[PDB]
Amino acid sequence: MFINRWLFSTNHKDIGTLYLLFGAWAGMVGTALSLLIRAELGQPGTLLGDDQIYNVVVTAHAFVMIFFMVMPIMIGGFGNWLVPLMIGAPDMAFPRMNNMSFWLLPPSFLLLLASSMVEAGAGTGWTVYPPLAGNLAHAGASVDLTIFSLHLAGVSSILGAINFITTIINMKPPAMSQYQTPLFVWSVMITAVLLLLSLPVLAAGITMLLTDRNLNTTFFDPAGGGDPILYQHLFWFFGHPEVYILILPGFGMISHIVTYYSGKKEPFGYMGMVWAMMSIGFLGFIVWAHHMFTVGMDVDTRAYFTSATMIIAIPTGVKVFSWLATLHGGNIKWSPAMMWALGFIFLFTVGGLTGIVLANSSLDIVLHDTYYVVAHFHYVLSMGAVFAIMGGFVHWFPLFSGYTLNDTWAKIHFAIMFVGVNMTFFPQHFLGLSGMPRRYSDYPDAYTMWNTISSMGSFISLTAVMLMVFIIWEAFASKREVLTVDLTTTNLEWLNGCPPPYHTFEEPTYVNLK
Amino acid sequence: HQTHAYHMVNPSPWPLTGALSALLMTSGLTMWFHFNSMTLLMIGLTTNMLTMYQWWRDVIRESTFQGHHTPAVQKGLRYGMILFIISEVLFFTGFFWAFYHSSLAPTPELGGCWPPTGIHPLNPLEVPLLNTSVLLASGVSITWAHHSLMEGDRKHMLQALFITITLGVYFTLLQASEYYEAPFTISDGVYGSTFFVATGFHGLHVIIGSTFLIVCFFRQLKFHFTSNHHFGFEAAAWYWHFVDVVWLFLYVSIYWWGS
Amino acid sequence: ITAKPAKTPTSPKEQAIGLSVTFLSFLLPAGWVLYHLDNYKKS
Amino acid sequence: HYEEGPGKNIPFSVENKWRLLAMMTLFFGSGFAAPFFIVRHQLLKK
Amino acid sequence: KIKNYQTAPFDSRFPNQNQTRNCWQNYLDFHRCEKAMTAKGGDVSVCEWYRRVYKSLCPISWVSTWDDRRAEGTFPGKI
Amino acid sequence: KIKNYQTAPFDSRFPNQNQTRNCWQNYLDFHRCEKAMTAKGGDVSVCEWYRRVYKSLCPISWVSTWDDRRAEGTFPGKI
Amino acid sequence: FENRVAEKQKLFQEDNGLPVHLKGGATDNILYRVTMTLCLGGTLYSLYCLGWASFPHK
Amino acid sequence: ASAAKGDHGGTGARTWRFLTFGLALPSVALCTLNSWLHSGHRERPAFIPYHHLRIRTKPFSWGDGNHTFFHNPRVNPLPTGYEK
Amino acid sequence: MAYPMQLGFQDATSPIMEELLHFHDHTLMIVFLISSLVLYIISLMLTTKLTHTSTMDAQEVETIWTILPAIILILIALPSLRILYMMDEINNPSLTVKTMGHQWYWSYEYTDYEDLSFDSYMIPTSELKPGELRLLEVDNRVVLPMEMTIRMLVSSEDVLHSWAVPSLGLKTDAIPGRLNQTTLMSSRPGLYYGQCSEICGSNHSFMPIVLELVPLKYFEKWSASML
Ligand SMILES: CCCCCCCCCCCCCCCCCC(=O)OCC(COC(=O)CCCCCCCCCCCCCCCCC)OC(=O)CCCCCCCCCCCCCCCCC
Ligand code: HEA
Ligand code: HEA
Ligand SMILES: CCCCC/C=C\C/C=C\C/C=C\C/C=C\CCCC(=O)O[C@H](COC(=O)CCCCCCCCCCCCCCCCC)COP(=O)(O)OCCN
Ligand SMILES: CCCCC/C=C/C/C=C/CCCCCCCC(=O)O[C@H](COC(=O)CCCCCCCCCCCCCCC)COP(=O)(O)OCC[N+](C)(C)C
Ligand SMILES: CCCCCC/C=C/CCCCCCCCCC(=O)O[C@H](COC(=O)CCCCCCCCCCCCCCC)COP(=O)(O)OC[C@@H](O)CO
Ligand SMILES: CCCCCC/C=C/CCCCCCCCCC(=O)O[C@H](COC(=O)CCCCCCCCCCCCCCC)COP(=O)(O)OC[C@@H](O)CO
Ligand SMILES: CCCCCC/C=C\CCCCCCCCCC(=O)O[C@H](COC(=O)CCCCCCCCCCCCCCC)COP(=O)(O)OC[C@@H](O)CO
Ligand SMILES: CCCCCCCCCCO[C@@H]1O[C@H](CO)[C@@H](O[C@H]2O[C@H](CO)[C@@H](O)[C@H](O)[C@H]2O)[C@H](O)[C@H]1O
Ligand SMILES: CCCCCCCCCCO[C@@H]1O[C@H](CO)[C@@H](O[C@H]2O[C@H](CO)[C@@H](O)[C@H](O)[C@H]2O)[C@H](O)[C@H]1O
Ligand SMILES: CCCCCCCCCCO[C@@H]1O[C@H](CO)[C@@H](O[C@H]2O[C@H](CO)[C@@H](O)[C@H](O)[C@H]2O)[C@H](O)[C@H]1O
Ligand SMILES: C[C@H](CCC(=O)O)[C@H]1CC[C@H]2[C@@H]3[C@H](O)C[C@@H]4C[C@H](O)CC[C@]4(C)[C@H]3C[C@H](O)[C@]12C
Ligand SMILES: C[C@H](CCC(=O)O)[C@H]1CC[C@H]2[C@@H]3[C@H](O)C[C@@H]4C[C@H](O)CC[C@]4(C)[C@H]3C[C@H](O)[C@]12C
Ligand code: CUA
Ligand SMILES: [Cu+2]
Ligand SMILES: [Mg+2]
Ligand code: NA
Ligand code: NA
Repeated sequence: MFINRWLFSTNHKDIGTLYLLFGAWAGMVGTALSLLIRAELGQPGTLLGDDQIYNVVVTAHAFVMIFFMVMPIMIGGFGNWLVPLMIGAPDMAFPRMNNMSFWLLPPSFLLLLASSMVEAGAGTGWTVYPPLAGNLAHAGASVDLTIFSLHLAGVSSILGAINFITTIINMKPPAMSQYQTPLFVWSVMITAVLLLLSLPVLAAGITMLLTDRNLNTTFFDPAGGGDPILYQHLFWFFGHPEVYILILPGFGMISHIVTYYSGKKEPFGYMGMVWAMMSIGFLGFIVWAHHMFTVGMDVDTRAYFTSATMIIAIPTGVKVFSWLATLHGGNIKWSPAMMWALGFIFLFTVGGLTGIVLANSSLDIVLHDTYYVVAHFHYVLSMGAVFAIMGGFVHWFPLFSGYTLNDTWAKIHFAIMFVGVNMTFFPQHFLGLSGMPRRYSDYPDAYTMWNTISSMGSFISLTAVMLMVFIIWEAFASKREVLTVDLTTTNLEWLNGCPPPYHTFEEPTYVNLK
Repeated sequence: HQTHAYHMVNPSPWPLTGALSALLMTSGLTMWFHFNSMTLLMIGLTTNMLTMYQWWRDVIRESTFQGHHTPAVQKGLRYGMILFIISEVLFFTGFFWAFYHSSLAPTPELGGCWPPTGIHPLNPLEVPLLNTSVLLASGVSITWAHHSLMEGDRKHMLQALFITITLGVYFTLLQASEYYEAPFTISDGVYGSTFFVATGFHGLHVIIGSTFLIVCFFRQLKFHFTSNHHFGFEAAAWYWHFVDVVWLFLYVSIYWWGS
Repeated sequence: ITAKPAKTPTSPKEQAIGLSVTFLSFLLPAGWVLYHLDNYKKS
Repeated sequence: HYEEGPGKNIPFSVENKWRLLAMMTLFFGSGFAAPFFIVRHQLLKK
Repeated sequence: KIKNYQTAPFDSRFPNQNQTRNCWQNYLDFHRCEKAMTAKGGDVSVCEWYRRVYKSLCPISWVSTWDDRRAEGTFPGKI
Repeated sequence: KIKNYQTAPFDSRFPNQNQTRNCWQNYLDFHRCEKAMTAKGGDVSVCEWYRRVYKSLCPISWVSTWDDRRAEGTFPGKI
Repeated sequence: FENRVAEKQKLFQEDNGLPVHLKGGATDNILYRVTMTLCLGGTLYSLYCLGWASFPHK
Repeated sequence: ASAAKGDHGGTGARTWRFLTFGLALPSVALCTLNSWLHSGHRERPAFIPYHHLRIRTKPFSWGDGNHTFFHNPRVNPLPTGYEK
Repeated sequence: MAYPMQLGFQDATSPIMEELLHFHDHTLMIVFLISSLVLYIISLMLTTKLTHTSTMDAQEVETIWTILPAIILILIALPSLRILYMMDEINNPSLTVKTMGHQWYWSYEYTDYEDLSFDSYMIPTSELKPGELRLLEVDNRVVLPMEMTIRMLVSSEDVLHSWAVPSLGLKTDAIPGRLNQTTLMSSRPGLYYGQCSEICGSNHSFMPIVLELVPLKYFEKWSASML
């Protein structure tokens, strides 16, 4: 029974739980890597070794946080738990393929850990650019294991995307139009379209890197007429959509959280939120070369990519103001989830705005490959994606588990984390403006004070992570069982109780057309 | 007991055996490329084939033998196949991009020209043109098979599908002979790289597509399809038209424009 | 949200235990490695 | 069929909170420890 | 003659950040010109502009590699 | 070198019945060569092979029109 | 050939509590055990290979 | 558009069989004939050890490491030239 | 070079870097205003007991929050692009210098007239002369004439590097098989420092760039002493 249930699952809730467990464990790995980074930089000089071991840690930190922590939690975990419930469906369209999307990830993670245990690891950056990632500067199996790790993760997400799109389009009640589905369901559908289109291009690019490393192709090798910059185009054609994949499910959870704890039956401006997400998804495919403003592209190309990148601020700003307009007039419940969402709104906005600074190819000459970029993306990832994850986790944990958290502890946890992330990343703006490069194990002496403060901030975040584990333990330890939840009339996923039965919507909802 | 039309699938080991087969094939490739051994790779290929065989066997059991493919379930599988083909188009798009990137801006190592100095391309009016007529012809014969099936005609469905498979095999043998006869190789710079990786992934998809048609052929021999319900045949025809269209783009791009 | 009272309430003493065990399970193995960094670098 | 309800829809037991604390500690701790031990392995190799 | 050369002037054929082709073209032009003045009744001083421009723009290791391959018979450009 | 020139030899760049571009190319090459030689004070004698080929191949009226347009400043080819 | 789909429908709808991947009878168990044995044994083998490749081999 | 013919009076199996035997397979037969004529081995070109060809950055994982997978001795030179 | 506790850009040493500082000032003002407005409005939404929870109409207000950001974006893009294009302006340099990245040092070639080239390695901390800068000094500086338009050509002989000098506003990637061009013009003599800016392996952190800007006559004397 245990193996049938947990290794042979065809159940969207159980597979969602597996993804949440996997992603929580990956988050511990990725936190540890982040602490090693900041320990190396916490005082001037060298702690561990030269840039190789250092950048194996950097490279692994990024892959674990993105592919094994954020995407499995948001899409695999919250997506599989919530999407079928929110549309009254009895499961996903392909409930058995769904289980293979999950089970591809432990092998993917295994391949990544293998890459760092063999030879001297893949100290390439998560971008894996040739020729540094090629077979002369990174001879041996490490980079190949990293490529295969991405292949498996890619197949997992492509098949999961097919599943989500099919489920969302095909399995709603017959009366429900797409414009009657909740914003989180929209956000998952659009994320899935982005994955479907972007991951195959990454797979093509990393396969060419594999054959350049092992079959004597020369896609990226000038000696054969190839071009290292072609790899960059293929990688970023996937990699800019990838960051919108990382944030869109977060946008969808924020919409639900802000609506719920404002006491509202609906988010402000629903069709505007759908428009904004679809616009962000579309624009997210035509801007990738803002990751290449220093590679030597023609000036007109840089002008285009500057302008197109900035356009995205407009739909994104619609969502920000619509969350604010959802708060407006609310009977505000200052729950821990609400705190996470409010921190999201402000901190995501800051990171988005430094994204717009970077969009300016002229200023990006000076800021590219500095800690200013690092500050931009950790505000949107460590204080946007992660804050949405924490807000969704605290909000829906009683639905998934049947048990309540201690709200006071959860508010303490939020407070610690808020201090820690800002202490970690705000000084990185100064480091970037004043010229500290990325992917450095040590820095000229002038940069010491802010690196010291940033490393101290990373320890505060570690304390918050440890506290989170205790908080989860305490809820399962005390077993306060949920009775009643408010606002079920506009939050269908709660209406089968906590936790919902293994099979839900065996008799589907009744919705008529009139 | 349900009163929706959707399919609650029995708990299944094949997701896990498929995931592990991917682990064994990739670690297997690693062992082959770096530690001079094919053992793990052979195990993974075997478990992959076993996984695909048993998984799609079960889908046949669930649908032809148990009745679980309601119209709603079939509509979902239609969406899933189209989305899958879309992801395959974008995979090929990456290799076309690499091809145009290299051939539109040939670097000095090439001679600053395309084709590169020292490269002597196949004549696109010879076997590559024959291949084109072969795959276009198979798109005509699979369409005949489809209409015969819809019209309830067992014999002509089988004949047309057999002709389609035969043309797919002919293409594959013609391409194998062209690979052997080619005077340039995958190691001949970016010309060889784009040529063999793009047409090689296409060739693999021809083999996959032909295998799928062959499954359909044996299921048809066993009377699995009805004149109205035959989604495995529809999906294999869509996949086959995809393979035919990718070939046309290859032919115009790499063989013709690129010569 | 409303809940039933804890089936197995976790007293302040019990919480201090779980919290200390939790913190220790993160801090001790990493501390051991970091403490012994010098003993790895000369190898 | 399978068990349902709070504490029954999970692949780990919450029957005993101290057994649970041990499990969660091995679980999250093993993930957090791994990078430290991998770095140690690489520093020790050469 | 028509000298006073300081460095390679702007060349409207090659107005962008990637100057690879500008180096290659002048390398070719110089050696094409040089070959023509040797096989006929002329002198290489006419080829001098191209010589200065490519020497100015081209990495020493590119020139050295190209020179070696011309000597080897493996230079892929047409001269 | 190659004297006892009889007529323009076969030229693999122009293997087809339409020889317009062969006449045109050698006409351009000759006048390009002559401009380069006369500028750097060299000898136009090295341009001779192009001169003989274009005179062999090109209709008199084409050469004459092209010469007239070069003198007028309306020749559309690059010299 | 003759149309034996009805016999297979009866076979695969028999109320014997078997999951679809075993409902064909004893050959299914065989094929399943082969598949799962190769997957788990191959995985253990792949772990052994990681162990080997993680250290310098003279 | 651009071709000719002219049915479309009602599509069915009979029409697609007509196209299969009356247009598609005859095309294949004609191209098969055309290919059977312009076959026959061309003279191979002098070997020149161009550095952008016969790339070897890592040995191939089969054979002696220096032969491509579908190596044809008659037309595929090694980095050092044609084999004996 | 950067100095302790620095918050902003290194002082501008070229006219273009001054343009960037003024452009950053403009853009950062907008960033501060928007981030602060969002923070303010959050606090404003959260500090009243008054409620309004029925359906709110969204059309009118969405014109505002689409047109206003569109205008703001245009007010950023206009100076941004102007600087972009002025960087690309034809300038007619008087000198061309090449630099080739390697693992892990830079080499320089001055081949306009003589064939001068040399390597440029970080000084190890243990060899620093007193008062010299950890991780930043090199043995052979890129001697250059001040107040003159210089063409720098950048490439690599192995993996990617990137040639940067923040106080001149320079960062150009160093890509094997590719010759990337940028323009350099210092308003002042002195020493100007930069660091490799594309991850290139074990010693990425330790292959800095040091320009030494001197009057033309002194540059000419230096070149002549290389014969
Ligand atoms: C913003 C995220 C929250 C961050 C929380 C931590 C940071 C505090 C909030 C921070 C207080 C808000 C104002 C920003 C202070 C920056 C200091 C500065 O003079 O900036 C200078 C510039 C470069 O400027 C120069 O060329 C220097 C000329 C003047 C120098 C004078 C010398 C002495 C001045 C003393 C300043 C010491 C600062 C040390 C600061 C040390 C920090 C650890 O640097 C930069 O661009 C860095 C900015 C990156 C872009 C992000 C801005 C988004 C936040 C705005 C909303 C905050 C709302 C309140 C905040 C509400 C919180 C709920
Ligand atoms: C969740 C992840 C995430 C998200 C959502 C974004 C969103 C954005 N990012 Fe970024 N980004 C990353 C993750 C993300 N990014 C990562 C990981 C990298 C580095 C990759 C690497 O190199 O490893 C990166 C790098 C990166 C670069 C390259 C910098 C360089 O390497 O030199 C650029 C350049 O343009 C950029 C721009 C933007 C912009 C303009 C947005 C916009 O979408 C932001 C839009 C949001 C707002 C503008 C705020 C809300 C708006 C309002 C309140 C309205 C009013 C505002 C205005 C009028 C401006 N990002
Ligand atoms: C989602 C992505 C993500 C996240 C969350 C983080 C989190 C952190 N990152 Fe990350 N980082 C990257 C993605 C991320 N980073 C990327 C892509 C790069 C560039 C890589 C490269 O250059 O190639 C990078 C680079 C990078 C650098 C630069 C290295 C360099 O240039 O040399 C640094 C340095 O301080 C850093 C530090 C940190 C720190 C201190 C955190 C901390 O804030 C982390 C603190 C802890 C958490 C945020 C919690 C962890 C989450 C969980 C425990 C989930 C819990 C589960 C449930 C509730 C179910 N990161
Ligand atoms: C119709 C006839 C052709 C049929 C197809 C034949 C095989 C193609 C299989 C798949 C193609 C995928 C990998 C492409 C690799 C190159 C194979 C290209 C096709 C091919 O077979 O190319 C041959 C080289 O094969 C070689 O290197 C060795 C090839 C064997 C090793 C392949 C290992 C690489 C596997 C990487 C897989 C990545 C998968 C990613 C999926 C991710 C999904 C999200 C060319 O022979 P040659 O002697 O160089 O020149 C001929 C001179 N007479
Ligand atoms: C960089 C860019 C920065 C951009 C900053 C932009 C800030 C924009 C702010 C301006 C908002 C102006 C909106 C005005 C709409 C008011 C309509 C109204 O006032 O509300 C009513 C209808 O409301 C309805 O559907 C709608 C009810 C009111 C809701 C209208 C929208 C609410 C907006 C909230 C905004 C919160 C902050 C957003 C972020 C800035 C009409 O009321 P009356 O009393 O006539 O009759 C009603 C009562 N009787 C019973 C006595 C008759
Ligand atoms: C030399 C030999 C080498 C062989 C290598 C292995 C590769 C071969 C794989 C070939 C794919 C075979 C797929 C067979 C699918 C059979 C199951 C099937 O077709 O199932 C059908 C449903 O379709 C469905 O699931 C649709 C299922 C879609 C499957 C699509 C498969 C494409 C797979 C590509 C995978 C690799 C991609 C390439 C990456 C580089 C069942 O429904 P119906 O047909 O309506 O029947 C019901 C009626 O009987 C009722 O009256
Ligand atoms: C459905 C179609 C299936 C495919 C069938 C194959 C069709 C092939 C069309 C290919 C056209 C492009 C080929 C370009 C290659 C360069 C050829 C070229 O440039 O040729 C020029 C004319 O080109 C020209 O294509 C003129 C180009 C237009 C010619 C059109 C001819 C066919 C028209 C059919 C229209 C059908 C309707 C389509 C709409 C539905 C002639 O000058 P050269 O021959 O150089 O001679 C100079 C030398 O003799 C001496 O130096
Ligand atoms: C270097 C090597 C790296 C990669 C290694 C390989 C990794 C994976 C190992 C894969 C083994 C695959 C085993 C067979 C999978 C069959 C999946 C399938 O066919 O899934 C179907 C749904 O997807 C659909 O149709 C449409 C989609 C069908 C997908 C078929 C499998 C494709 C797997 C690879 C795809 C890669 C992406 C290609 C583009 C880059 C059926 O869904 P179920 O939930 O099962 O049932 C629903 C029931 O109602 C059926 O009666
Ligand atoms: C980046 C995340 C990590 C943050 C740092 C965690 C803070 C430290 C927590 C405790 O770590 C312990 O520290 C002891 C020292 O206080 C070590 O004992 C070591 O030192 C002792 C005192 O010198 C000896 O008694 C022991 O035998 C010797 O192993 C011990 O191994 C280690 O477990
Ligand atoms: C915690 C979860 C982590 C999962 C990730 C995988 C991490 C596995 C790392 C294992 O690291 C090895 O540990 C050995 C310890 O036995 C070391 O041997 C060393 O230490 C031994 C034991 O004291 C000596 O006997 C040996 O000679 C000496 O080389 C060895 O260098 C190191 O590579
Ligand atoms: C039950 C489910 C499946 C579990 C399967 C377990 C398979 C275990 C087989 C182990 O056999 C090993 O095979 C290695 C390769 O795999 C051999 O390396 C060899 O392989 C190479 C290639 O044939 C040669 O180059 C080398 O000389 C040589 O070390 C090695 O001797 C041998 O110990
Ligand atoms: C056996 C079957 C008769 C229909 C039935 O079983 O009742 C017939 C009808 C169509 C036949 C097939 C088709 O005519 C197409 C093929 C014709 C070739 O001669 C090879 C065998 C070939 C594959 C035939 C085998 C066999 O004779 C088939 C399969
Ligand atoms: C027409 C469509 C759907 C309306 C509906 O059927 O409910 C609505 C939803 C969101 C709307 C858009 C968003 O509100 C954002 C923009 C707002 C500007 O005021 C008009 C253009 C603008 C781009 C809007 C155009 C249009 O009214 C949209 C696209
Ligand atoms: Cu060189 Cu980084
Ligand atoms: Cu981007
Ligand atoms: Mg860079
Ligand atoms: Na350090
Ligand atoms: Na059909």
